[PDB]
Amino acid sequence: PQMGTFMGVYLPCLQNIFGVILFLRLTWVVGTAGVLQAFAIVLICCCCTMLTAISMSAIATNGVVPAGGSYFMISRALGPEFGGAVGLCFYLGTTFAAAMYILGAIEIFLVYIVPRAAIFHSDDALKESAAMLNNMRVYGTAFLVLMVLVVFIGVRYVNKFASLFLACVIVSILAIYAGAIKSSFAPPHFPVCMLGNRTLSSRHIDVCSKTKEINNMTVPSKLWGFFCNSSQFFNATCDEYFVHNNVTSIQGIPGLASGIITENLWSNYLPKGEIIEKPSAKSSDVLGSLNHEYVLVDITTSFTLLVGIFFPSVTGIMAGSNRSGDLKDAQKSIPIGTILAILTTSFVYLSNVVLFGACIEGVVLRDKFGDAVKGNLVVGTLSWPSPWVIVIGSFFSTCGAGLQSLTGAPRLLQAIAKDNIIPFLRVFGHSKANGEPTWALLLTAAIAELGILIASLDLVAPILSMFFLMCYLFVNLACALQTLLRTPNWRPRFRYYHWALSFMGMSICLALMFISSWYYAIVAMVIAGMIYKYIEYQGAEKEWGDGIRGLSLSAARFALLRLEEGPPHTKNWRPQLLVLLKLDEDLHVKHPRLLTFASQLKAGKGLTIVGSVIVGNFLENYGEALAAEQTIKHLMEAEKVKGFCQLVVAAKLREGISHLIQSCGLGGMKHNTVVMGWPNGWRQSEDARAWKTFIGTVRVTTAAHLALLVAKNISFFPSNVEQFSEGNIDVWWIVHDGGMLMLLPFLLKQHKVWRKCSIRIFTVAQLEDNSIQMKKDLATFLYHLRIEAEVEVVEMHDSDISAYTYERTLMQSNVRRMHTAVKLNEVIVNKSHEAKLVLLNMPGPPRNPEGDENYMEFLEVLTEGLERVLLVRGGGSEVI
Amino acid sequence: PQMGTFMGVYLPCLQNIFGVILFLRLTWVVGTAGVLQAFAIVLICCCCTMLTAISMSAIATNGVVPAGGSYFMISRALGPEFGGAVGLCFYLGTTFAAAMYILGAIEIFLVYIVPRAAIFHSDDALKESAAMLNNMRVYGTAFLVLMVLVVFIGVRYVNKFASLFLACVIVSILAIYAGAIKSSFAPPHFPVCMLGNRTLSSRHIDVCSKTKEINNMTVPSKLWGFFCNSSQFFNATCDEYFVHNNVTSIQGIPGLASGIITENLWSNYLPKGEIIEKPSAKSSDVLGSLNHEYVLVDITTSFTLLVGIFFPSVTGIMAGSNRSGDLKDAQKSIPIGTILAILTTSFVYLSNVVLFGACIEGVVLRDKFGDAVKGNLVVGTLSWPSPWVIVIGSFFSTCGAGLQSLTGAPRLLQAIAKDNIIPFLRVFGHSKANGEPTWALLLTAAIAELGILIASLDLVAPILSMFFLMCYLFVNLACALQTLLRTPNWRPRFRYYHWALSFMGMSICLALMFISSWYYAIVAMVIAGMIYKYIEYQGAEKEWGDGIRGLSLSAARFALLRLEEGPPHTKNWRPQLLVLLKLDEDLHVKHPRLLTFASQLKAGKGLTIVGSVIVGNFLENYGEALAAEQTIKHLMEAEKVKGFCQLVVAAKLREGISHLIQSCGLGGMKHNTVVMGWPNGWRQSEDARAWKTFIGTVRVTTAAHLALLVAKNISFFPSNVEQFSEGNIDVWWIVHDGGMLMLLPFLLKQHKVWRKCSIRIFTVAQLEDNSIQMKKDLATFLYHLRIEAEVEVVEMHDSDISAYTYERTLMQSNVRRMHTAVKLNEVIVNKSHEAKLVLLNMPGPPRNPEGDENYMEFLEVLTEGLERVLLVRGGGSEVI
Ligand SMILES: *[C@@H]1O[C@H](CO)[C@@H](O)[C@H](O)[C@H]1NC(C)=O
Ligand SMILES: *[C@@H]1O[C@H](CO)[C@@H](O)[C@H](O)[C@H]1NC(C)=O
Ligand SMILES: *[C@@H]1O[C@H](CO)[C@@H](O)[C@H](O)[C@H]1NC(C)=O
Ligand SMILES: *[C@@H]1O[C@H](CO)[C@@H](O)[C@H](O)[C@H]1NC(C)=O
Repeated sequence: PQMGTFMGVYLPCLQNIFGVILFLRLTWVVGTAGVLQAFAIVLICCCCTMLTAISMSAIATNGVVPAGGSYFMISRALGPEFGGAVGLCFYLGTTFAAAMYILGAIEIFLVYIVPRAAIFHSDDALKESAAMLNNMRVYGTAFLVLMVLVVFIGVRYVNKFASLFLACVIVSILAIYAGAIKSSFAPPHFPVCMLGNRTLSSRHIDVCSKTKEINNMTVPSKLWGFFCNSSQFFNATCDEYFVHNNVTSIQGIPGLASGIITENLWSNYLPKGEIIEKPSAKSSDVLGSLNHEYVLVDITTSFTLLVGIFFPSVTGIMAGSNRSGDLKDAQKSIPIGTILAILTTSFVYLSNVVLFGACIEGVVLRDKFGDAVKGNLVVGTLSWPSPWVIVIGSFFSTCGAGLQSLTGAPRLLQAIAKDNIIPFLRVFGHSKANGEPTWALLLTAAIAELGILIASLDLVAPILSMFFLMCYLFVNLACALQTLLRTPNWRPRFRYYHWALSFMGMSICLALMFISSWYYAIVAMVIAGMIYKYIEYQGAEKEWGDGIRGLSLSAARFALLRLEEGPPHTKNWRPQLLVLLKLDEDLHVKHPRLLTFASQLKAGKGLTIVGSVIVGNFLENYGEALAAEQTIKHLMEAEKVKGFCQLVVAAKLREGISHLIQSCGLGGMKHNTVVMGWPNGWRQSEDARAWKTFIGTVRVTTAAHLALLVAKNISFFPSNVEQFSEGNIDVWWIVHDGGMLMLLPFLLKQHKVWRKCSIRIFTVAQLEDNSIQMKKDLATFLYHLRIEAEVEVVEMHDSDISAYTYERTLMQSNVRRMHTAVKLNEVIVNKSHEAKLVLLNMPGPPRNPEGDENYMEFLEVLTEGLERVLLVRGGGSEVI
Repeated sequence: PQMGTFMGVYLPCLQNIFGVILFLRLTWVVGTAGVLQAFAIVLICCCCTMLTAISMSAIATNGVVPAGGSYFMISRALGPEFGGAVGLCFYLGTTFAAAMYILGAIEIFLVYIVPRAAIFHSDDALKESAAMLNNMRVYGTAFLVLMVLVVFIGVRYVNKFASLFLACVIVSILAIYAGAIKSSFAPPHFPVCMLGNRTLSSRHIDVCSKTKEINNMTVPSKLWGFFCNSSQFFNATCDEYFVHNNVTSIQGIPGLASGIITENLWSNYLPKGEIIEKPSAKSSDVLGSLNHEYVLVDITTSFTLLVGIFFPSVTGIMAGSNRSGDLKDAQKSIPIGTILAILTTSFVYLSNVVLFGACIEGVVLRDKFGDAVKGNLVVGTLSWPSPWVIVIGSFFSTCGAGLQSLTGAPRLLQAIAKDNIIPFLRVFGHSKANGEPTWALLLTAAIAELGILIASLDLVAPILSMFFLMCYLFVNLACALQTLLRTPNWRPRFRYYHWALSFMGMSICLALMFISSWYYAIVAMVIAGMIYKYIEYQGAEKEWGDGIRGLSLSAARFALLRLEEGPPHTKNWRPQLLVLLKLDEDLHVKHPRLLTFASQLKAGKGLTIVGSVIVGNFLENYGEALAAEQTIKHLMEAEKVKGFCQLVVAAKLREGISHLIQSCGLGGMKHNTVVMGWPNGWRQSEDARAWKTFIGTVRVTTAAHLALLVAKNISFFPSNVEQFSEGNIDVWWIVHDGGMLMLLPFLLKQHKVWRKCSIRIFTVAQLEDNSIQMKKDLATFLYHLRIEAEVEVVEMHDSDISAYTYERTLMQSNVRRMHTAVKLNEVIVNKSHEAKLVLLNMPGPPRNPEGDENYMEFLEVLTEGLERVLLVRGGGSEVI
């Protein structure tokens, strides 16, 4: 239950990074690329996996850190959509890792431990490619089944013997560094033999000279047998290169004392079949083609090739947090414990590339399989007790790392199958009584089987470096997006984190990807995308019922929850129309001209809600309401309205109209303003209370602080077919109106019906001077990008607007308003009679209930027979 | 006003496809790639631009076809977001097209018309690269300014002389095909001179022989001067290749009579500097390095290179619909008129590649600049009247095509600047009184300037083929997506259209892209994406006010409008919770345990609405309602509810509860079911009407056909902290219940509080036998993937459920129900006393108003002291 950072998340991490590649291909990377370009591989590979440990640390700090495995930390903190992608690529990469580790174990056993037994002997000098490949196919499968049966049965022992496998590593890594300081001031004896700039394989021949001093008869040596025709007299019919050159035996370990970095420095990339030349020896250019017993370039090499080969040496960081459920401070361990394991595995890798180039001669650094040093490991030469310490040691370490890599594949595939997120793999979840599978173990054995039929570590490693790069990409991608877009419930409370650092790791992992193999690279990213979306589809067929419509519902809810963070009043104002249509008996809209006019503002634009009310007794007329809404649905689509319908069968009219103002639009998507018709047959029989319901709407919108745009003379409104040409539009400004009265004429002219019309700004002045006040307007037109308007000032008497300045200070006398209604309308018609639309301000209604006539006869004079006029007013807005 | 298909959309299309490439590089494509691989370029280029004409035809048929230019057809029918991308790439490609056409005009004038005048003479034998390049920089700019001033001033003439430019084409294309049939049975005289497999430039030398028969003294010829040391005696110190070989003069036009396709067939790709060898001649391998007067490979060639060079020969299909506003049947023209122009331009291109290989010798087909045929155009040899007909003709045609290509760039950039969609380029919109710019013409002159500083047709053409491929990609991409995703207002009423055909064109245009130049390819697609999104951002800062929040609002509305197409009842059922909380004075929630329980079903899941009502007089207590909703907001987030709030200050309680059931959730996002508390202190003082408001909710949900889940004993509900372990959960089945009663226990166990609990299915049987009825259940558990439940049947008497079968047939006696309430509850407690939750069915309420007690004392007995029980009922659902 109680673990620590050291033995909890550091040692299982450091177990799963040091492995075969430090022993089996590292010096070959050192010798081929030189010091400098092999120095360039490791820093582009270590910093590829440092940045992922940072992005995983932000997953570590943020969240709850669920107990058990790293995958649940990856799944719960990024949504299950990425857990399908990152959880699956790390599966496939781990299955090859068990195959690559077991392939390295056969390679060292068949070369170094037992070179003698080989079931597929080379039948000729060039069968060595096929003979070695056909070894690795028929051998590792014989040891693959052994591995699977002991992870199926002896799973108790392998949990116990994990300390020895790390112990096999730790004694094997020191012995390099111990024997390294020994060769300084005391190099051991490992002679190599040379002939010309090229050299020769020293396997069978013991002593190298052109002759052989036998006690009384100096014979030509075995080299004469391996270069001339036969083993015979010292005579002709020999080579042209062996004759004109001489046999040289030099030291392959010149120690740290020599200057080697300055000479063994440059790139040595060669095509396949090239004989391993030394850059400093004497040679006679006689050009023999004599390839019997030599040393060659085994496969063709390049710089981009060695990156895809070296890269599985650094992998295994997701195994650093496999024991999260046993920790005590997991939000503090997983950043600290893992990155410090990265810093100690980069320190080893950068050291030995220097330490190999400064102590071992570069010609045997190109030598694969230790062929010039008589089947000794090139690392093992630098081992102070014995090479057998490393050879038996590095055999066990890649054995146990393969023993480790089978536990995870079987375990992980249950965790996705128990997650039930893909129904294709529901069958894999059937575990035993103790958490071991029989189907995931069948899948892991079958996928790792294909790597043995590849039968070469230098072709498995580029494929294996692909899948781990697919995970390390989508870890950095998902950490960057949720930090940039601010996906809800994502708070990375980590010190050393920034969003662009995962973005920089997102680019490098993509740069590593195409450079390896491009037609593998595209098919990797495309098969990743369609499995990603197939998660997102099957979220809908579980949660929102079924179908493809739920994905739009899910994306709707995922958007609507986002606006609940901030305030809706941050910067700007736009009208979002709630219109409401009165319905008589045999229910039809009383005035569709609003629904024309509403679309004559926000055509193909924002939130539009149509309002509607039916009176009395919801309990039976519901099917009528199902029928009445369809009338509007085929009426909104007729007049190009892309909006939403709301129909309520309330009891009383005053109740429904109050409700739809305060209860339309869920959540952050709210309507912003109300557009309403007019009680037209006003001074009539019974509708005086219905007139007061029109008054009752006004005091609602003041209390709800929502703008109101009520139309007058509604039948005389232009349809959506006809157009207008050359009619003026007037606003009538008061300083408390706001930028609606500026913005609303601008929104009108964008529609084609109100296109060819002129704008006459007829402002009402209450102050004295106009020139600064007209400058105040012309400043706004330079600000509001709508300088097409033309201004004109009027002012008569500030007592004639005592109906308005009484409200402005609040920002008989009611009879004193009614004389001033007539006097102001005389001004309006005399400058704007033939107006195709008028914009008038709607004043503040009285707080008194018997200010009903005191407000409305004042307004019916204020509509002194005008053609088209909107009475507007709004509250608390900003237009920038 | 009235145009036709022929002279309207066909001839302006056919004008803008035939151009320079048929005359200046086509034969060089024929000679280099052979017949077969040059045959492969044209079919991957013609079918690249056929499929775009189909996808443009679906834009042509669907929609209104606005008058004026192709861009408005592209913009209005795909949203303005793609019109930023497709409208801009077609601008940049057109600017280079004016530069590439004018560069070809200088090339033919400086080689073929006037070879004599050249301001930058070659100072040595290898200055020919730099001298020719420095010609094209200093010449075309002198003719660039001439082109700009006449499109600025003489724009009236160039509208008139467009018929002559097509007339320059049509007489020039026939003269190939006229002179082609002439060389069959009557080839003209165009001799070529050969020496070995290689050959020589025939510019200066007239007659070729190793000597020169002067009337009485046969001198060694000029070739002796161009191969040996000097012009001297017939002696030594000569070449080793000219001496051992001989001068051969053969025919370069062997006509259609010879078998040439069978011999001139294979690929002739050579590196730069290679001497043009004939594959069939006699040669002496003496290896001179004598490169004075020869013929060479001018630039290095490859198959992927010639595709990016040939491709601007097929471009110009967006100019096929530039005159849409003058048509009469534009929805029928633009499919028919354009594709038939594609069929007649593919017919020419495929013919001449055959006709060149079957009539002209392949060695002069590799010959650029007509150097072996004494500065004659290789096409012009096949011209029956004169080569000067083609040479003057193809000069004028690429002149007028360059004269055309300046009108569009200036015109198009206004149309985007008048669209105001990018504020960075608002300044470009300032036209003159007649639609000509001064800033777009400044931008078009400056962008085309850079191509002249490239000064080579074979480097401009790969860059020019990039931008036109960027448009032809995003045309096919946008046509495929809106057809697959079904974006609203997208109905392609075209015959010969399918969605995958634009998808196949989407792949090929992307295949053409990376193969040209990959590091140009990525930077093209990335600078396309961020300009695309920058349109989508600035839609929000104009429409939804401002900010980045409007993009989520816009994506919300774009999703909510989509569900208005189909029915919500297509396949499946899921609960979408509307919960409602009663609020007393000093307003707090009476029972938060619902809000625990609601999240104990849909945790991190779908639509959740909380319901709430305040009584009386909205006109002043609005700030309280602003305060009361914040109580719930910090209460829903406390109990892990990601849902939405609705608060109404209504008058009476019955009015508000009826309203929020029928008016919550805008549009397609509707709540599906109601969860409600219980009138707990039931038989008490005043709340009998408040009890009937609880009854009043029941008859609402029947009429609205929405499911109801009312909880009993609400204080005895487990919180979200505690857990449960080993308690049974019972449902109680009636055949008219529905799969809710099956699905609801399954939804409970997924939460961790209801995790470790058992499921006992206690069904109520009304029939006789149970074995088939239990088989009917076990069939459902095999169907519903939830076989963890365990069943048990009861049946006593069907008269004891006369309270239910009276309702089932509808799918004293009220007192006769009340005796049967006691008898059924005896069954419930005797098998399910220690139940941590009970699921009971809620029966149908009476239609009579005085069935108030007749329904509820029957139910209060039905909750005979049980711990936790939900009374559920729902109507008209499907669970699959
Ligand atoms: C090769 O080595 C021999 C020593 O046996 C020496 O005599 C001879 O000069 C050498 N040849 C060279 C250095 O070319
Ligand atoms: C060895 O010598 C040959 C000629 O003797 C030379 O051309 C070759 O480059 C040399 N090899 C090296 C320097 O690796
Ligand atoms: C080259 O041509 C001459 C004709 O002047 C002929 O005599 C000679 O044999 C030819 N050489 C060949 C075909 O190798
Ligand atoms: C011409 O002849 C040389 C040798 O005489 C030959 O190697 C070369 O391939 C020939 N050129 C061709 C066939 O194009």
